[PDB]
Formats: sequence, structure tokens, C-alpha cells
Amino acid sequence: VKSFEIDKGIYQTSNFRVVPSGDVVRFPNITNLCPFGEVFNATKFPSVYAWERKKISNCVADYSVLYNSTFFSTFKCYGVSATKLNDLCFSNVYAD
Amino acid sequence: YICGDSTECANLLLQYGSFCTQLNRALSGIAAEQDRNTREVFAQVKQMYKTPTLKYFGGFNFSQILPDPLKPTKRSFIEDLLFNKVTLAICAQKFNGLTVLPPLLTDDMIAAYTAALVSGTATAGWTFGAGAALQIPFAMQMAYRFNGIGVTQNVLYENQKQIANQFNKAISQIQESLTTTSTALGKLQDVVNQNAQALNTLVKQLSSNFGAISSVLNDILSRLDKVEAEVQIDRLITGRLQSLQTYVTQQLIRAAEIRASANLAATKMSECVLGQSKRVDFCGKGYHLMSFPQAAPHGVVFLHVTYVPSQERNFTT
Amino acid sequence: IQESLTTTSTALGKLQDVVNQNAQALNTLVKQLSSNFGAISSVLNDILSRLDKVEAEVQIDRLITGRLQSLQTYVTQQLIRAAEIRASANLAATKMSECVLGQSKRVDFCGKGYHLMSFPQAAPHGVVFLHVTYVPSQERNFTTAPAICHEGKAYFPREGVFVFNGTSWFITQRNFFSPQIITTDNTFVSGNCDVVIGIINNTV
Amino acid sequence: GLTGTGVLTPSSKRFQPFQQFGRDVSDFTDSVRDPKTSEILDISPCSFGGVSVITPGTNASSEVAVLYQDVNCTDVSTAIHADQLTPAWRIYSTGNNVFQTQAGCLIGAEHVDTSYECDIPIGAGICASYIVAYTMSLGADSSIAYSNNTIAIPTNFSISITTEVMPVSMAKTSVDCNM
Repeated sequence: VKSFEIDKGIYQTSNFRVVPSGDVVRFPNITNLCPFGEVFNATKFPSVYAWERKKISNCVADYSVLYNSTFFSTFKCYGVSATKLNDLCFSNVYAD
Repeated sequence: YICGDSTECANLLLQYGSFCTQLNRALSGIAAEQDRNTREVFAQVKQMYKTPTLKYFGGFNFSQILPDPLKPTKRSFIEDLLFNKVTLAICAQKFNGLTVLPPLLTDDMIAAYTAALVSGTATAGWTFGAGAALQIPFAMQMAYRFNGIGVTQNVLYENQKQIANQFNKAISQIQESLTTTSTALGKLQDVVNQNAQALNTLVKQLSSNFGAISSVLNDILSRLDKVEAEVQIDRLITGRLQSLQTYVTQQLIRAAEIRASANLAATKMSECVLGQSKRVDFCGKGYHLMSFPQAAPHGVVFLHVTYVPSQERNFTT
Repeated sequence: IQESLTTTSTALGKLQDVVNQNAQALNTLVKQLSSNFGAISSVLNDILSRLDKVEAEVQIDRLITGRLQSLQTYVTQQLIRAAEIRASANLAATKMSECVLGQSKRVDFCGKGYHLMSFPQAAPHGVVFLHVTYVPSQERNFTTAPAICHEGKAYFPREGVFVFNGTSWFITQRNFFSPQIITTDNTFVSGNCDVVIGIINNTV
Repeated sequence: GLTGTGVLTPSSKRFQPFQQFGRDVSDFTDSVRDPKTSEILDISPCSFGGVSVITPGTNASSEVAVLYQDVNCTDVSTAIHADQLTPAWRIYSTGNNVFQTQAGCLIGAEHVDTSYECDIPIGAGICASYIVAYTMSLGADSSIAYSNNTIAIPTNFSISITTEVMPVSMAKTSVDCNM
């Protein structure tokens, strides 16, 4: 309220909050290397009208070889970031 | 409300200046205004009184008007019907960010002030307020109140018992016309419905998007990193800021209407109760013999002992 | 009064409340000039010394948008304070008609009493009255007579209650202890003696 | 996928097996299932609330009390004694904790049954003095009795000039748009 001498009364001030204590992270016990070393490094790379689709589940994602090796001409992400993608558990990645 | 919490949002919030300080000041002022409202409406007799428990005056039944010692609680039966009539639509523990503050005046003591006003109305003489009380036995009250219509006690004492009867039944019919009835207790429900829809629409604004990817924080926070991040977050904060500012300004407009009605509320608990208000079709649709306060959720409900003059003759002048 | 207004304190508070509302509104407005709105600076030209083009005009659009909304918020709250201040101003005009030019016969609105006179005095941005009210305070013990039954017939007094049935002696006002000799000239004939709950004879 | 911050507890539902989240009023999660076979409610308000200083006015005192709003007055002790409050002071320790009238914690004021006539509005009836924190004497409670027969008149009186403050004109301001 910007005074040394302040009159008497309940005066508003800041908003307190209890700082949190620790950390709780809860994932499944799903524990598996992905087929990214072969679903990307594949053999049968199809046509365009006959584009291939795989659903991949039950895995643990790496996102690490994709950056430390510049084999890729165009990297692009749309509804998502690139690097912070390795925070979240996902449902059913789709290789197209 | 805004900005719910991450880390980045507080920095982007204090980008926009003292908006947090502005809104919290304005709602603090509205809170203090509602404090002033209930003080100036009710706390108008300083020196309180006693529920006298004579309760029968020739035939003058104040049944259920006053809370009674025979009750379990201390809220009067009429007002208990009033509480039961009015709906909604430990402490509040919800991360909207919001709250209803508790009121200042204690709810039973809201009722105790109503009891005080009604009881000293039922006693104490006309001079009541500007003084304290002057020992008048309440039939001398209406014998005095016949001057605020300009007639004699030949009304009162020549018709004594009859008058009380037309009192009691109608009050009992009050018990009908407030239990059995409907929307003719509207404006309290109307006030709560305004605030319900306004605040719930504000909640839905927290569900609302503003042209961003998500409509909720911590969602984008896993797939935002940088400039993309702060663009989407600026959209969210901008919209939540505009919507909340809209809410605050409408709360202020509402509170202005409430305080004009509160001026009226003090005016009808003063002019109509503490004396007889000689002005015409102000208190009620009669010549306004008495009127009694009653509490209610978030508002006051009066009881206007009006006066309908009704028989008909023909004469020559 | 030369006590209550002179050495005294915040029991004249509302006018400073008005001025403090003005000051906080205006200082908030100036501090909004000192605030950014997601652009680079809080002050123009400073940026335009180091801004180039379309980047530049986007940032200046940000600043102009924010300055505009903050200003408009000031406008709206001024208008709201104006509405409240004019409802109270209508009250002021009201009591300067009602309570000043005559005795406003309505009760316990002019001050806290029965309002014998009133004296306005000007003020910065407001007006401060001096309410020449009334407060009656002494007390007693006296007994009742809602009527007068002299010869077997009633006399309701003048209706304006409490006949002085202090030893059944006289007639009385509402507010001041006042001896009033009963004659025929002072009360009215109202029928026989029906419900004279305090009976008094010799009323001649 | 869900980050955030809050107070967990086990679930209290008729939770369907295909569902996972709760979003109860408007997208506000409030209930989840652990990914390693347990079921939990998530009331994310750890706590919050405004605070407010209660001070006698730096002209007869310098001792405050600090009203917290949205707490039930045992969370505050754990926030103090593991240093979890955001206005984390130093020169500060708990005198007491008067709490009911659910407006929240009040640090540094005593209960008083002999309730006074309420200087300062602490929340829900409760008010301060000196610094104590009583509930409220609602005025001075005058018991009264009024029989039928018994009457009094005022026999002397007063005049009492009092103030009243009626604002009229605010500052006649104006604003250049151009500057």
C-alpha cells in the first residue's frame, strides 16, 4: 500500500500457495525396445496410393537417434513439439 | 482463474501489468460494498433487544414470525420456509480458482437482527431507532398508526378482536401463500440465477478455447517448447483476460443495481418499519399500517401490513 | 462540531475515498503506460529507434491494442463511478430540497433523528451536511388509559396516543411530558362506555 | 499424459473399466486410475487463497496477524514447518491458530469469549481488537420487558448535530487519445 504510516484494518495482499513436496510419476510396467530400428530401417517401402500402415503398441519410445544423426531431409511436427515428445506415454503410434 | 499454474504463465501475466492487482482490488471493493450493504440494511438499531416471549396480546398472535425458545434452532418458521424455498444450481476445495466468500454477518445473527427489529417493532413504541424504546403496548401502536391514515381509535377499539382475526388468518394464509406458491418469491432466485449463470459461464470460459490448440493448460505444456509455446499461451491468457474482465465489469454493474435496491432496502426497513411511511404506494398497496422485516438467503423479504379500504356506499353532499 | 470536524480524523472519509479512487485509477493508467503488453518495450520510439518494419508494426500493433484496452477499461470504470456518484448526487439534491429547504417529514433518512433543520457546507468534490436532528432521552413510569369514560360514555383522546394516566390526571403528547387539562374542548364524544380499558371519571 | 500439481487420495466411484479420467465440471480432471493397479481421486488444490494483514495501524503498535483464506488450519502448519508458503518470511513463527467460522487460518490472535463490538471484519462474524480475535458481540444485548399498562414519556432531550458526507462531482477528468 506504499506507506510507512498505515492506518488500522484488514488489508489485502498477495495470494499464498502451499509449494508441493515431491514427485509422483506413474507409468505402466510396459518395458520394451521399439521396432524403430527396423520399422524405419525397413525393406518394403510401398507406393503412394498403396501407402502402408502399422499400429505399434506396448513399447517404450526413444526419440534419440532422430536428432544425433542427420539422415533426414525434412523433419516437421504439427500438433506437437519435437524434443519434449519424450515426456508422455502414448496410445498406438502409427507408421505410415 | 487465469493462468492456472505452470511457471511461464506468471511471467507472461506480469507482462500485462497490474491486471491481477486491478481485478483483486475491484472484487475486494465489491466485497466491502456487500459488507456495507448488510450493515446499513440490518444493523440500524444498535442496542439490540430480547425476544420477549409474552407472544400473546389480547389476540395479537405473532405466530412463527419471531424465532422461539421452544424451537431447536433460532431461525423463525416463516424464514425456515423461505430457506427451504430457495435452491442453488469444511470449505470450498476446487481448482477453478474461484470462491464464494463467506458473508460477514452470522446467519443466525442475521436472523437475530431480524428478531430484534420485529420484537422492538412489536414493543417499544414508535420512537425506536432515534432513541431506543418507550414502553407502548402495541395496540396503542396501531391506535397511533391510525394517524398515518388519518382515522380514529373508533376503528380499533370498537372493532378490536375482529382486527386481530384479519391479522392472523392472512398471516396463516402467508403460510399458505409461501408454502403452496411459486415464482411470487422471484427476485432472490433471480439474483442467484444471474450469479449462477455468470459464474458458471466463466467456468465454461475456462473450458473455452481462444483459437489455440488446447483449451486447457498443462495439455500444451508437454508439446510446447518455445515461441510456438508463448504464442498459444498468449492467445489463452488474452482470451481468459478479456472474459474475466467482462465478468468483473458485469459484477460491478450488478452490485450497483444491488446497492440501489439496498438504498431502498434500508429505506423500507427504516421508513416502513421504524415509523410509518406516509408516502403512497411506496411500502405496499394499502395505506401501510405496519411492516415487518424477514431474512432470506442473500436478501431481505418484507411483510407489509397494508390497509385495503373496502366497502361502498352512496350519499349526497 | 468544532471538536468533531477539526482535530478529528476519518469520519469525513468518503471524499478522500472518491479522490483515492481517482488517484488509483489514474495512477493505474500511468502504470499501464509503464507496462508492456507482450511487445518489446513499454514505451514507443525507444523501439522505433531500433525497429525496422513489419516486425515493427506488429509490435506497435501489440502496444496500441493493449494501450487501447487499458484505456477503455478506465473509461468504463469511470462511467460506473459516475453512475454511482450521480445516484448519490440525486440523493444530495434530494436532501438539499427535502432536508434543507423544509423539514423532510420522512423519518431517519436526513440524519439519525427527527431532523429539526439542516446546514450544508461545500467540500472538495462533495458536500457535507450538518444535520440539526433531534434525539429525546429521558425515561419514566406511567400507567395507561386508551380512553376516557366520564359519565358512562367514552372519550378517545385525540389519537396521538397515551392520555396522561399518571394518576389519571391529564392528556399527553408522544414525545414530551406535558400537562394538558381535560375539558370537553380537548377530546371528542365517541359513544357509550364500551372498551375504556383505562377508565377516568370527572372529565369536565 | 497428465502433469500438474495436487493432493491425491483413493477413488470413490462407480468407475467404469473403459474410462480413465474424470473432468468433473468442465475439463477438470479430479479422478484417475493409476497405471499400476490402483484408483485415485486428485483434488489438485493443494491450497491457495489470499492472505490479509490484520494490523492496529502503526501508530500504537507494530504487531500483525496474517489471515489465510482457503484452509482448514492444519495444512498451514505443514506449510510453515517444511517451509512451503510462498510468502516465506523469516521473522515469523506460530503464536496460535484460532479457527472456526470457516474463513480460514488466523496466526497470532487469541480466542476471547468476552466478544467486543467488532472493529475489523475477520471473515465470518469473527472480529479483532487491541491482538485478540473474538466472534462478535452483535451490539450491546439489552434484555427488555414490556407489559401492557406501563408507559413512559421523555421528559428531557437533546439536539445532536452530526455530519454526513454526500459526494457529488468526481474529478472532471479527460483523456487525450493522441497523447
